Amino acid sequence: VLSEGEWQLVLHVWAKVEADVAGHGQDILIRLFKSHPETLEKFDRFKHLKTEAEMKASEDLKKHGVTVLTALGAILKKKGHHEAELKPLAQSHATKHKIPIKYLEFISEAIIHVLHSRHPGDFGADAQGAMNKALELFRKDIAAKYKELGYQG
Ligand code: HEM
Ligand SMILES: [Xe]
Ligand SMILES: [Xe]
Ligand SMILES: [Xe]
Ligand SMILES: [Xe]
Repeated sequence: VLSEGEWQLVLHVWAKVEADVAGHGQDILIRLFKSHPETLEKFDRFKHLKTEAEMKASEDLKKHGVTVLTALGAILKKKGHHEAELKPLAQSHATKHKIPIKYLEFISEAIIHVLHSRHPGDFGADAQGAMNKALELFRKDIAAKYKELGYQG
Protein backbone atom coordinates (compact mmCIF):
# COMPACT_ATOMS: atom_id res chain seq x y z
CA VAL A 1 0.00 0.00 0.00
CA LEU A 2 1.36 3.40 -1.07
CA SER A 3 1.26 6.34 1.32
CA GLU A 4 -0.47 9.61 0.37
CA GLY A 5 3.00 11.22 0.21
CA GLU A 6 4.04 8.54 -2.28
CA TRP A 7 0.87 9.06 -4.36
CA GLN A 8 1.57 12.82 -4.52
CA LEU A 9 5.08 12.17 -5.90
CA VAL A 10 3.46 9.96 -8.57
CA LEU A 11 0.77 12.55 -9.38
CA HIS A 12 3.21 15.49 -9.46
CA VAL A 13 5.39 13.89 -12.14
CA TRP A 14 2.23 12.83 -14.02
CA ALA A 15 1.10 16.47 -14.07
CA LYS A 16 4.19 17.14 -16.24
CA VAL A 17 3.42 14.17 -18.51
CA GLU A 18 0.00 15.75 -19.11
CA ALA A 19 1.65 18.85 -20.57
CA ASP A 20 2.18 16.70 -23.68
CA VAL A 21 0.83 13.16 -23.29
CA ALA A 22 1.29 12.38 -27.02
CA GLY A 23 5.01 13.24 -26.93
CA HIS A 24 5.56 11.19 -23.77
CA GLY A 25 3.64 8.22 -25.22
CA GLN A 26 5.81 8.23 -28.35
CA ASP A 27 9.01 8.24 -26.25
CA ILE A 28 7.80 5.38 -24.01
CA LEU A 29 6.52 3.04 -26.76
CA ILE A 30 9.63 3.64 -28.89
CA ARG A 31 11.90 2.93 -25.88
CA LEU A 32 9.90 -0.25 -25.19
CA PHE A 33 10.21 -1.47 -28.80
CA LYS A 34 13.91 -0.56 -28.98
CA SER A 35 14.91 -2.04 -25.60
CA HIS A 36 12.76 -5.17 -26.06
CA PRO A 37 12.02 -5.81 -29.79
CA GLU A 38 9.93 -8.92 -29.00
CA THR A 39 7.23 -6.66 -27.48
CA LEU A 40 6.57 -5.08 -30.90
CA GLU A 41 5.57 -8.51 -32.27
CA LYS A 42 2.50 -8.43 -30.00
CA PHE A 43 1.25 -5.43 -32.03
CA ASP A 44 -0.11 -6.68 -35.38
CA ARG A 45 -1.06 -3.01 -35.86
CA PHE A 46 2.54 -1.77 -35.50
CA LYS A 47 4.98 -4.63 -36.23
CA HIS A 48 5.54 -3.32 -39.79
CA LEU A 49 7.47 -0.35 -38.33
CA LYS A 50 11.15 -1.05 -39.07
CA THR A 51 12.97 1.96 -37.55
CA GLU A 52 12.63 4.66 -34.87
CA ALA A 53 12.05 7.23 -37.65
CA GLU A 54 9.04 5.24 -38.92
CA MET A 55 7.78 4.89 -35.34
CA LYS A 56 8.14 8.66 -34.77
CA ALA A 57 6.26 9.41 -38.01
CA SER A 58 3.39 7.01 -37.22
CA GLU A 59 0.26 9.00 -36.31
CA ASP A 60 -1.42 5.71 -35.38
CA LEU A 61 1.33 4.83 -32.86
CA LYS A 62 1.08 8.33 -31.34
CA LYS A 63 -2.69 7.82 -30.95
CA HIS A 64 -2.16 4.53 -29.11
CA GLY A 65 0.49 6.09 -26.85
CA VAL A 66 -2.14 8.66 -25.81
CA THR A 67 -4.67 5.85 -25.16
CA VAL A 68 -2.19 3.86 -23.03
CA LEU A 69 -0.95 6.78 -20.91
CA THR A 70 -4.47 8.19 -20.39
CA ALA A 71 -5.63 4.75 -19.18
CA LEU A 72 -2.60 4.43 -16.87
CA GLY A 73 -3.13 8.04 -15.71
CA ALA A 74 -6.74 7.28 -14.78
CA ILE A 75 -5.53 4.28 -12.74
CA LEU A 76 -2.85 6.30 -10.90
CA LYS A 77 -5.40 9.00 -10.04
CA LYS A 78 -7.50 6.36 -8.22
CA LYS A 79 -4.53 5.98 -5.83
CA GLY A 80 -4.95 2.21 -5.39
CA HIS A 81 -8.75 2.14 -5.79
CA HIS A 82 -8.52 0.92 -9.38
CA GLU A 83 -10.63 -2.28 -9.42
CA ALA A 84 -13.13 -0.98 -12.01
CA GLU A 85 -10.39 0.35 -14.32
CA LEU A 86 -8.25 -2.78 -14.09
CA LYS A 87 -11.02 -5.28 -14.97
CA PRO A 88 -11.42 -4.50 -18.71
CA LEU A 89 -7.65 -4.01 -19.10
CA ALA A 90 -6.83 -7.35 -17.46
CA GLN A 91 -9.37 -9.21 -19.63
CA SER A 92 -8.27 -7.73 -22.98
CA HIS A 93 -4.54 -8.10 -22.25
CA ALA A 94 -4.93 -11.64 -20.92
CA THR A 95 -7.38 -13.01 -23.49
CA LYS A 96 -7.05 -10.96 -26.71
CA HIS A 97 -3.56 -9.42 -26.65
CA LYS A 98 -1.86 -12.13 -24.52
CA ILE A 99 0.61 -9.85 -22.71
CA PRO A 100 2.88 -11.57 -20.15
CA ILE A 101 3.73 -9.86 -16.83
CA LYS A 102 7.35 -9.79 -18.10
CA TYR A 103 6.21 -7.41 -20.88
CA LEU A 104 4.37 -5.21 -18.38
CA GLU A 105 7.65 -5.08 -16.45
CA PHE A 106 9.33 -3.92 -19.69
CA ILE A 107 6.84 -1.08 -20.25
CA SER A 108 7.23 -0.07 -16.58
CA GLU A 109 10.99 0.17 -17.18
CA ALA A 110 10.32 2.26 -20.31
CA ILE A 111 8.00 4.63 -18.38
CA ILE A 112 10.55 5.10 -15.57
CA HIS A 113 13.41 5.71 -18.02
CA VAL A 114 11.52 8.37 -20.01
CA LEU A 115 10.35 10.19 -16.85
CA HIS A 116 13.91 10.06 -15.49
CA SER A 117 15.31 11.60 -18.70
CA ARG A 118 12.53 14.17 -19.29
CA HIS A 119 11.74 15.21 -15.72
CA PRO A 120 14.74 15.41 -13.34
CA GLY A 121 12.87 18.22 -11.52
CA ASP A 122 10.02 15.89 -10.48
CA PHE A 123 11.64 12.45 -10.84
CA GLY A 124 14.40 12.36 -8.23
CA ALA A 125 15.10 9.26 -6.12
CA ASP A 126 12.01 9.53 -3.88
CA ALA A 127 9.68 10.16 -6.85
CA GLN A 128 11.13 7.28 -8.91
CA GLY A 129 10.72 4.96 -5.90
CA ALA A 130 7.08 6.02 -5.53
CA MET A 131 6.42 5.51 -9.27
CA ASN A 132 8.08 2.07 -9.09
CA LYS A 133 5.86 1.21 -6.11
CA ALA A 134 2.74 2.34 -8.01
CA LEU A 135 3.68 0.35 -11.14
CA GLU A 136 4.54 -2.70 -9.01
CA LEU A 137 1.07 -2.49 -7.41
CA PHE A 138 -0.48 -2.21 -10.90
CA ARG A 139 1.36 -5.33 -12.09
CA LYS A 140 0.60 -7.22 -8.86
CA ASP A 141 -3.15 -6.61 -9.18
CA ILE A 142 -3.10 -7.33 -12.95
CA ALA A 143 -1.23 -10.60 -12.27
CA ALA A 144 -3.91 -11.54 -9.71
CA LYS A 145 -6.69 -10.81 -12.23
CA TYR A 146 -4.81 -12.73 -14.95
CA LYS A 147 -4.89 -15.88 -12.80
CA GLU A 148 -8.60 -15.37 -12.02
CA LEU A 149 -9.22 -15.09 -15.78
CA GLY A 150 -7.24 -18.28 -16.48
CA TYR A 151 -4.06 -16.77 -17.93
CA GLN A 152 -0.55 -17.62 -16.69
CA GLY A 153 0.96 -14.25 -17.63
C1 HEM B 1 1.18 0.41 -18.93
C2 HEM B 1 0.48 -0.71 -19.15
C3 HEM B 1 -0.52 -0.77 -20.33
C4 HEM B 1 -1.67 -0.08 -20.42
C5 HEM B 1 -2.25 0.92 -19.39
C6 HEM B 1 -2.29 -0.43 -21.68
C7 HEM B 1 -3.49 0.07 -22.15
C8 HEM B 1 -4.15 -0.32 -23.29
C9 HEM B 1 -5.45 0.14 -23.73
C10 HEM B 1 -6.32 1.18 -22.99
C11 HEM B 1 -5.74 -0.48 -24.89
C12 HEM B 1 -7.02 -0.30 -25.74
C13 HEM B 1 -8.19 -1.10 -25.14
C14 HEM B 1 -7.82 -2.53 -24.83
O1 HEM B 1 -7.61 -3.32 -25.79
O2 HEM B 1 -7.73 -2.88 -23.62
C15 HEM B 1 -4.63 -1.36 -25.21
C16 HEM B 1 -4.52 -2.18 -26.32
C17 HEM B 1 -3.47 -3.01 -26.65
N1 HEM B 1 -2.39 -3.34 -25.84
FE1 HEM B 1 -1.99 -2.43 -24.04
N2 HEM B 1 -1.48 -1.35 -22.32
C18 HEM B 1 -0.38 -1.58 -21.52
C19 HEM B 1 0.67 -2.43 -21.81
C20 HEM B 1 0.81 -3.21 -22.94
C21 HEM B 1 2.01 -3.92 -23.37
C22 HEM B 1 3.35 -3.90 -22.61
C23 HEM B 1 1.72 -4.55 -24.52
C24 HEM B 1 2.64 -5.45 -25.39
C25 HEM B 1 3.92 -5.71 -25.12
C26 HEM B 1 0.33 -4.27 -24.85
C27 HEM B 1 -0.35 -4.74 -25.94
C28 HEM B 1 -1.52 -4.22 -26.47
C29 HEM B 1 -2.03 -4.52 -27.79
C30 HEM B 1 -1.40 -5.44 -28.86
C31 HEM B 1 -3.33 -3.71 -27.91
C32 HEM B 1 -4.27 -3.65 -29.13
C33 HEM B 1 -3.69 -2.63 -30.09
C34 HEM B 1 -4.54 -2.57 -31.33
O3 HEM B 1 -4.33 -3.40 -32.24
O4 HEM B 1 -5.44 -1.69 -31.39
N3 HEM B 1 -0.19 -3.45 -23.87
N4 HEM B 1 -3.68 -1.24 -24.22
XE1 LIG C 1 2.88 4.41 -23.68
XE1 LIG D 1 -2.43 -3.84 -18.99
XE1 LIG E 1 2.29 -1.52 -15.83
XE1 LIG F 1 -1.52 1.36 -9.52
